[PDB]
Amino acid sequence: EPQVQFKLVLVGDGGTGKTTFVKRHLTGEFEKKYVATLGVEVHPLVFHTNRGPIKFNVWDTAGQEKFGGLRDGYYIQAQCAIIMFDVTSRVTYKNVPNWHRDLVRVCENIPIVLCGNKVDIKDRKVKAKSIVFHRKKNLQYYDISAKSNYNFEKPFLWLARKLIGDPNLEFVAMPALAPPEVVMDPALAAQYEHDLEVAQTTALPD
Amino acid sequence: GPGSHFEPIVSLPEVEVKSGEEDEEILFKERAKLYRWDRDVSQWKERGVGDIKILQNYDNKQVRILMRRDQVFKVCANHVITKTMELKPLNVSNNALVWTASDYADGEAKVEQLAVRFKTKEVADCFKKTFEECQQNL
Ligand SMILES: Nc1nc2c(ncn2[C@@H]2O[C@H](COP(=O)(O)OP(=O)(O)NP(=O)(O)O)[C@@H](O)[C@H]2O)c(=O)[nH]1
Ligand SMILES: [Mg+2]
Repeated sequence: EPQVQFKLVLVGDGGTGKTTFVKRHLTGEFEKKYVATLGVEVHPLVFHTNRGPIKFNVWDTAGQEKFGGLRDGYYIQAQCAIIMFDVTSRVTYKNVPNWHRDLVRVCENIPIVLCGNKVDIKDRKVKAKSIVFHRKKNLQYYDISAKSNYNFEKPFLWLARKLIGDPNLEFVAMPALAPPEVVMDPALAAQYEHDLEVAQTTALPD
Repeated sequence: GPGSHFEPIVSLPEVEVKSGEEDEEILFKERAKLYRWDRDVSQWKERGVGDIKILQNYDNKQVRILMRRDQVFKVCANHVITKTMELKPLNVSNNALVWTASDYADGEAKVEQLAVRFKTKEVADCFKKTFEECQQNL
Protein backbone atom coordinates (compact mmCIF):
# COMPACT_ATOMS: atom_id res chain seq x y z
CA GLU A 1 0.00 0.00 0.00
CA PRO A 2 2.34 2.74 -1.25
CA GLN A 3 2.07 5.84 0.93
CA VAL A 4 3.69 8.04 -1.74
CA GLN A 5 4.72 7.84 -5.39
CA PHE A 6 7.70 9.64 -6.92
CA LYS A 7 8.62 9.96 -10.59
CA LEU A 8 12.32 9.10 -11.00
CA VAL A 9 14.00 9.80 -14.34
CA LEU A 10 17.10 7.70 -15.06
CA VAL A 11 19.49 9.25 -17.59
CA GLY A 12 23.00 8.73 -18.90
CA ASP A 13 24.97 7.69 -21.94
CA GLY A 14 24.18 4.49 -23.79
CA GLY A 15 25.71 1.32 -22.39
CA THR A 16 26.32 2.73 -18.91
CA GLY A 17 24.00 0.16 -17.30
CA LYS A 18 20.75 2.03 -16.61
CA THR A 19 18.44 -0.76 -17.78
CA THR A 20 20.61 -3.39 -16.10
CA PHE A 21 20.46 -1.41 -12.85
CA VAL A 22 16.66 -1.23 -12.95
CA LYS A 23 16.17 -4.89 -13.91
CA ARG A 24 18.45 -5.87 -11.02
CA HIS A 25 16.09 -4.08 -8.61
CA LEU A 26 12.97 -5.34 -10.40
CA THR A 27 13.67 -9.08 -10.70
CA GLY A 28 17.09 -9.58 -9.10
CA GLU A 29 18.62 -10.66 -12.42
CA PHE A 30 21.79 -9.47 -14.14
CA GLU A 31 21.14 -9.07 -17.86
CA LYS A 32 24.43 -9.40 -19.75
CA LYS A 33 23.16 -8.67 -23.26
CA TYR A 34 23.09 -5.00 -24.27
CA VAL A 35 19.74 -4.23 -25.92
CA ALA A 36 19.42 -0.47 -26.29
CA THR A 37 16.35 1.12 -24.76
CA LEU A 38 14.00 2.71 -27.31
CA GLY A 39 12.81 6.02 -25.88
CA VAL A 40 11.82 5.05 -22.34
CA GLU A 41 10.57 2.13 -20.28
CA VAL A 42 8.65 2.86 -17.07
CA HIS A 43 8.94 0.39 -14.19
CA PRO A 44 7.65 0.69 -10.60
CA LEU A 45 9.98 -0.02 -7.68
CA VAL A 46 8.56 -0.33 -4.15
CA PHE A 47 10.78 -0.10 -1.06
CA HIS A 48 9.52 -0.76 2.46
CA THR A 49 10.76 1.62 5.15
CA ASN A 50 10.11 2.39 8.80
CA ARG A 51 7.75 5.09 7.44
CA GLY A 52 5.84 2.80 5.08
CA PRO A 53 6.28 1.55 1.52
CA ILE A 54 7.63 4.08 -0.98
CA LYS A 55 7.15 3.62 -4.72
CA PHE A 56 9.50 5.01 -7.37
CA ASN A 57 8.12 5.11 -10.91
CA VAL A 58 11.44 4.78 -12.72
CA TRP A 59 11.55 6.32 -16.19
CA ASP A 60 14.50 4.46 -17.73
CA THR A 61 15.42 6.62 -20.71
CA ALA A 62 17.54 5.86 -23.76
CA GLY A 63 21.19 6.92 -23.82
CA GLN A 64 21.77 6.44 -27.55
CA GLU A 65 21.10 9.57 -29.59
CA LYS A 66 19.41 7.56 -32.34
CA PHE A 67 16.94 6.04 -29.84
CA GLY A 68 16.40 9.15 -27.71
CA GLY A 69 12.67 9.48 -28.30
CA LEU A 70 11.21 12.45 -26.45
CA ARG A 71 14.57 13.01 -24.69
CA ASP A 72 13.89 15.81 -22.16
CA GLY A 73 10.16 15.41 -22.82
CA TYR A 74 10.25 12.43 -20.45
CA TYR A 75 11.42 14.67 -17.58
CA ILE A 76 8.14 16.54 -17.03
CA GLN A 77 6.90 16.44 -13.43
CA ALA A 78 9.94 14.41 -12.40
CA GLN A 79 10.54 14.60 -8.65
CA CYS A 80 14.05 13.08 -8.66
CA ALA A 81 16.67 11.75 -11.04
CA ILE A 82 19.67 9.47 -11.36
CA ILE A 83 22.52 10.33 -13.73
CA MET A 84 24.55 7.22 -14.54
CA PHE A 85 27.96 6.99 -16.19
CA ASP A 86 30.55 4.26 -16.72
CA VAL A 87 33.81 4.35 -14.76
CA THR A 88 35.49 2.39 -17.57
CA SER A 89 34.55 5.00 -20.21
CA ARG A 90 35.71 8.58 -19.70
CA VAL A 91 33.38 9.93 -22.40
CA THR A 92 30.31 8.89 -20.38
CA TYR A 93 31.56 10.98 -17.46
CA LYS A 94 32.46 13.84 -19.81
CA ASN A 95 28.78 14.07 -20.81
CA VAL A 96 27.46 14.08 -17.22
CA PRO A 97 27.23 17.91 -17.26
CA ASN A 98 25.09 17.82 -20.41
CA TRP A 99 22.66 15.37 -18.81
CA HIS A 100 22.55 17.46 -15.63
CA ARG A 101 21.97 20.62 -17.66
CA ASP A 102 19.05 19.01 -19.50
CA LEU A 103 17.53 17.80 -16.22
CA VAL A 104 17.66 21.13 -14.38
CA ARG A 105 16.35 22.96 -17.46
CA VAL A 106 13.03 21.13 -16.99
CA CYS A 107 12.91 20.18 -13.29
CA GLU A 108 15.15 22.77 -11.54
CA ASN A 109 15.99 21.88 -7.89
CA ILE A 110 15.08 18.21 -7.67
CA PRO A 111 17.28 15.73 -5.74
CA ILE A 112 19.75 14.08 -8.12
CA VAL A 113 22.14 11.16 -7.56
CA LEU A 114 25.28 10.71 -9.65
CA CYS A 115 26.20 7.04 -10.10
CA GLY A 116 29.47 5.66 -11.43
CA ASN A 117 28.63 2.14 -12.56
CA LYS A 118 30.74 -0.93 -13.38
CA VAL A 119 33.24 -0.45 -10.54
CA ASP A 120 33.56 -4.24 -10.47
CA ILE A 121 35.79 -3.95 -13.55
CA LYS A 122 39.48 -3.95 -12.67
CA ASP A 123 40.65 -1.62 -15.47
CA ARG A 124 38.97 1.48 -14.06
CA LYS A 125 39.44 4.57 -16.26
CA VAL A 126 37.54 7.25 -14.30
CA LYS A 127 39.41 7.16 -10.99
CA ALA A 128 37.65 8.21 -7.79
CA LYS A 129 39.95 11.24 -7.82
CA SER A 130 38.81 12.48 -11.24
CA ILE A 131 35.13 12.46 -10.19
CA VAL A 132 34.54 16.07 -9.12
CA PHE A 133 31.25 16.96 -10.85
CA HIS A 134 29.18 16.13 -7.76
CA ARG A 135 31.14 18.74 -5.80
CA LYS A 136 30.75 21.44 -8.47
CA LYS A 137 26.94 21.08 -8.39
CA ASN A 138 26.18 19.69 -4.89
CA LEU A 139 24.99 16.24 -5.92
CA GLN A 140 25.22 12.95 -4.05
CA TYR A 141 27.68 10.53 -5.65
CA TYR A 142 27.96 6.76 -5.22
CA ASP A 143 30.22 4.17 -6.73
CA ILE A 144 27.90 1.34 -7.76
CA SER A 145 27.92 -1.95 -9.65
CA ALA A 146 24.78 -3.64 -10.94
CA LYS A 147 26.82 -6.82 -11.43
CA SER A 148 28.15 -7.02 -7.86
CA ASN A 149 25.26 -5.02 -6.30
CA TYR A 150 27.84 -2.77 -4.62
CA ASN A 151 25.89 0.22 -3.24
CA PHE A 152 23.04 -0.57 -5.63
CA GLU A 153 20.44 0.46 -3.00
CA LYS A 154 22.15 3.69 -1.90
CA PRO A 155 20.71 5.96 -4.66
CA PHE A 156 17.14 5.07 -3.66
CA LEU A 157 17.80 5.27 0.08
CA TRP A 158 19.28 8.74 -0.35
CA LEU A 159 16.56 10.00 -2.69
CA ALA A 160 14.00 8.64 -0.23
CA ARG A 161 15.60 10.50 2.68
CA LYS A 162 15.68 13.73 0.65
CA LEU A 163 12.08 13.49 -0.61
CA ILE A 164 10.65 12.35 2.75
CA GLY A 165 12.71 14.76 4.86
CA ASP A 166 13.80 11.99 7.25
CA PRO A 167 17.58 11.59 7.69
CA ASN A 168 17.01 8.40 9.72
CA LEU A 169 14.90 6.59 7.11
CA GLU A 170 15.85 2.93 6.72
CA PHE A 171 14.87 0.10 4.42
CA VAL A 172 13.14 -2.70 6.33
CA ALA A 173 12.05 -6.25 5.64
CA MET A 174 8.89 -6.19 3.57
CA PRO A 175 6.06 -8.22 5.15
CA ALA A 176 6.42 -11.87 4.11
CA LEU A 177 2.81 -13.04 4.11
CA ALA A 178 2.35 -16.73 4.81
CA PRO A 179 1.27 -18.10 1.41
CA PRO A 180 -1.81 -20.28 0.88
CA GLU A 181 -1.55 -23.92 -0.14
CA VAL A 182 -2.44 -23.85 -3.84
CA VAL A 183 -3.11 -27.01 -5.84
CA MET A 184 -1.28 -26.75 -9.15
CA ASP A 185 -3.22 -26.74 -12.42
CA PRO A 186 -3.21 -30.27 -13.90
CA ALA A 187 -3.72 -28.73 -17.35
CA LEU A 188 -0.30 -27.04 -17.36
CA ALA A 189 1.31 -30.05 -15.64
CA ALA A 190 2.96 -31.32 -18.83
CA GLN A 191 4.37 -27.85 -19.54
CA TYR A 192 5.90 -27.58 -16.06
CA GLU A 193 7.46 -31.01 -16.65
CA HIS A 194 9.11 -30.12 -19.96
CA ASP A 195 10.43 -26.82 -18.59
CA LEU A 196 12.04 -28.68 -15.68
CA GLU A 197 13.80 -31.14 -17.99
CA VAL A 198 15.26 -28.39 -20.18
CA ALA A 199 16.23 -26.41 -17.08
CA GLN A 200 18.13 -29.42 -15.71
CA THR A 201 20.37 -29.41 -18.81
CA THR A 202 21.18 -25.67 -18.64
CA ALA A 203 23.81 -24.32 -16.26
CA LEU A 204 23.56 -21.31 -13.98
CA PRO A 205 24.95 -18.02 -15.36
CA ASP A 206 28.24 -18.16 -13.42
CA GLY B 1 22.49 26.56 -5.47
CA PRO B 2 23.96 27.30 -2.04
CA GLY B 3 21.80 29.18 0.44
CA SER B 4 18.11 29.22 1.24
CA HIS B 5 15.53 27.82 -1.18
CA PHE B 6 12.28 25.82 -1.06
CA GLU B 7 12.02 22.10 -1.75
CA PRO B 8 8.85 19.96 -1.86
CA ILE B 9 8.93 17.52 1.07
CA VAL B 10 6.39 14.80 1.89
CA SER B 11 6.22 13.99 5.60
CA LEU B 12 5.21 10.46 6.60
CA PRO B 13 4.45 8.95 10.01
CA GLU B 14 6.47 6.18 11.59
CA VAL B 15 4.91 2.73 11.12
CA GLU B 16 5.51 -0.60 12.84
CA VAL B 17 6.16 -3.03 9.97
CA LYS B 18 5.88 -6.73 10.80
CA SER B 19 8.13 -9.21 9.00
CA GLY B 20 5.55 -11.99 9.00
CA GLU B 21 8.06 -14.35 10.64
CA GLU B 22 7.28 -13.62 14.30
CA ASP B 23 5.32 -16.87 14.80
CA GLU B 24 7.82 -19.21 13.10
CA GLU B 25 10.88 -21.22 14.11
CA ILE B 26 14.11 -21.02 12.11
CA LEU B 27 15.09 -24.56 11.09
CA PHE B 28 17.69 -23.37 8.57
CA LYS B 29 19.36 -20.05 7.76
CA GLU B 30 22.31 -19.79 5.37
CA ARG B 31 23.51 -17.47 2.63
CA ALA B 32 22.59 -18.49 -0.90
CA LYS B 33 22.14 -17.33 -4.48
CA LEU B 34 18.67 -18.11 -5.86
CA TYR B 35 17.94 -18.51 -9.57
CA ARG B 36 14.71 -18.75 -11.55
CA TRP B 37 14.17 -20.53 -14.86
CA ASP B 38 12.92 -18.29 -17.69
CA ARG B 39 11.29 -20.59 -20.25
CA ASP B 40 10.92 -17.81 -22.83
CA VAL B 41 14.71 -17.55 -23.33
CA SER B 42 15.72 -20.91 -21.79
CA GLN B 43 18.02 -19.37 -19.19
CA TRP B 44 18.57 -19.51 -15.47
CA LYS B 45 18.28 -15.92 -14.22
CA GLU B 46 19.65 -14.68 -10.91
CA ARG B 47 16.72 -14.19 -8.54
CA GLY B 48 18.35 -12.91 -5.35
CA VAL B 49 21.25 -13.20 -2.94
CA GLY B 50 20.85 -13.37 0.83
CA ASP B 51 19.73 -15.71 3.59
CA ILE B 52 17.36 -18.52 2.58
CA LYS B 53 15.28 -19.81 5.48
CA ILE B 54 13.24 -22.90 6.27
CA LEU B 55 10.58 -21.66 8.71
CA GLN B 56 8.05 -23.64 10.75
CA ASN B 57 5.04 -22.12 12.49
CA TYR B 58 4.96 -22.89 16.21
CA ASP B 59 1.19 -23.35 16.32
CA ASN B 60 0.08 -24.98 13.05
CA LYS B 61 3.45 -26.64 12.24
CA GLN B 62 3.33 -25.41 8.63
CA VAL B 63 6.72 -25.26 6.91
CA ARG B 64 7.69 -22.78 4.19
CA ILE B 65 10.78 -21.46 2.44
CA LEU B 66 11.49 -17.74 2.73
CA MET B 67 14.38 -15.69 1.35
CA ARG B 68 15.13 -11.96 1.31
CA ARG B 69 17.56 -9.95 -0.80
CA ASP B 70 20.54 -8.19 0.75
CA GLN B 71 20.42 -4.44 1.39
CA VAL B 72 16.84 -4.15 0.08
CA PHE B 73 15.38 -7.05 2.14
CA LYS B 74 12.71 -7.80 -0.48
CA VAL B 75 11.26 -11.29 -0.79
CA CYS B 76 12.62 -13.40 -3.65
CA ALA B 77 11.08 -16.72 -2.51
CA ASN B 78 8.01 -17.53 -0.40
CA HIS B 79 6.31 -20.92 -0.72
CA VAL B 80 5.14 -23.80 1.43
CA ILE B 81 7.00 -27.11 1.32
CA THR B 82 4.82 -29.93 -0.01
CA LYS B 83 5.26 -33.69 -0.05
CA THR B 84 5.24 -33.73 -3.88
CA MET B 85 8.23 -31.40 -4.31
CA GLU B 86 11.43 -33.07 -5.54
CA LEU B 87 14.66 -31.33 -4.51
CA LYS B 88 17.28 -32.66 -6.95
CA PRO B 89 20.90 -31.77 -7.75
CA LEU B 90 21.59 -29.60 -10.78
CA ASN B 91 24.14 -31.85 -12.44
CA VAL B 92 25.46 -29.13 -14.77
CA SER B 93 26.43 -26.82 -11.87
CA ASN B 94 28.24 -27.16 -8.55
CA ASN B 95 26.57 -27.16 -5.12
CA ALA B 96 23.20 -26.39 -6.72
CA LEU B 97 19.74 -27.82 -6.03
CA VAL B 98 16.60 -27.53 -8.15
CA TRP B 99 12.89 -27.85 -7.37
CA THR B 100 9.49 -26.55 -8.45
CA ALA B 101 7.16 -24.47 -6.31
CA SER B 102 4.23 -22.08 -6.40
CA ASP B 103 6.05 -18.95 -5.24
CA TYR B 104 4.65 -15.69 -3.82
CA ALA B 105 7.74 -13.46 -3.84
CA ASP B 106 6.06 -10.94 -6.17
CA GLY B 107 2.69 -10.90 -4.39
CA GLU B 108 0.91 -13.52 -6.52
CA ALA B 109 1.24 -17.24 -7.14
CA LYS B 110 3.59 -18.21 -9.97
CA VAL B 111 4.80 -21.72 -10.74
CA GLU B 112 8.58 -21.50 -11.00
CA GLN B 113 11.58 -23.76 -11.40
CA LEU B 114 14.08 -22.54 -8.79
CA ALA B 115 17.77 -23.25 -8.29
CA VAL B 116 19.67 -22.45 -5.09
CA ARG B 117 23.47 -22.35 -4.84
CA PHE B 118 25.38 -22.41 -1.55
CA LYS B 119 28.96 -21.60 -0.60
CA THR B 120 29.94 -25.19 0.26
CA LYS B 121 28.69 -28.64 -0.65
CA GLU B 122 28.29 -29.17 3.10
CA VAL B 123 25.72 -26.39 3.47
CA ALA B 124 23.88 -27.63 0.38
CA ASP B 125 23.70 -31.12 1.91
CA CYS B 126 22.35 -29.64 5.15
CA PHE B 127 19.66 -27.72 3.25
CA LYS B 128 18.57 -30.82 1.34
CA LYS B 129 18.54 -32.82 4.58
CA THR B 130 16.41 -30.30 6.49
CA PHE B 131 14.16 -29.91 3.43
CA GLU B 132 13.51 -33.66 3.22
CA GLU B 133 13.12 -34.01 7.00
CA CYS B 134 10.23 -31.54 6.81
CA GLN B 135 8.70 -33.56 3.97
CA GLN B 136 8.86 -36.82 5.93
CA ASN B 137 7.13 -35.19 8.92
CA LEU B 138 4.18 -34.19 6.70
N1 LIG C 1 30.70 -5.42 -15.84
C1 LIG C 1 29.52 -4.78 -15.73
N2 LIG C 1 28.72 -4.71 -16.79
C2 LIG C 1 27.57 -4.04 -16.53
C3 LIG C 1 27.18 -3.46 -15.34
N3 LIG C 1 25.93 -2.86 -15.48
C4 LIG C 1 25.61 -3.09 -16.73
N4 LIG C 1 26.56 -3.80 -17.42
C5 LIG C 1 26.51 -4.22 -18.81
O1 LIG C 1 26.58 -3.06 -19.61
C6 LIG C 1 25.84 -3.26 -20.85
C7 LIG C 1 24.86 -2.13 -21.04
O2 LIG C 1 23.67 -2.44 -20.27
P1 LIG C 1 22.33 -1.57 -20.35
O3 LIG C 1 21.75 -1.52 -18.97
O4 LIG C 1 21.51 -2.12 -21.47
O5 LIG C 1 22.80 -0.08 -20.71
P2 LIG C 1 21.90 1.24 -20.78
O6 LIG C 1 22.59 2.32 -20.01
O7 LIG C 1 20.51 0.85 -20.35
N5 LIG C 1 21.88 1.55 -22.38
P3 LIG C 1 20.79 2.38 -23.27
O8 LIG C 1 20.90 3.85 -22.92
O9 LIG C 1 21.05 2.07 -24.72
O10 LIG C 1 19.42 1.83 -22.94
C8 LIG C 1 25.22 -4.66 -20.73
O11 LIG C 1 26.02 -5.59 -21.44
C9 LIG C 1 25.24 -4.94 -19.23
O12 LIG C 1 25.37 -6.30 -18.94
C10 LIG C 1 28.04 -3.54 -14.21
O13 LIG C 1 27.84 -3.08 -13.08
N6 LIG C 1 29.21 -4.23 -14.51
MG1 LIG D 1 18.62 0.91 -21.47
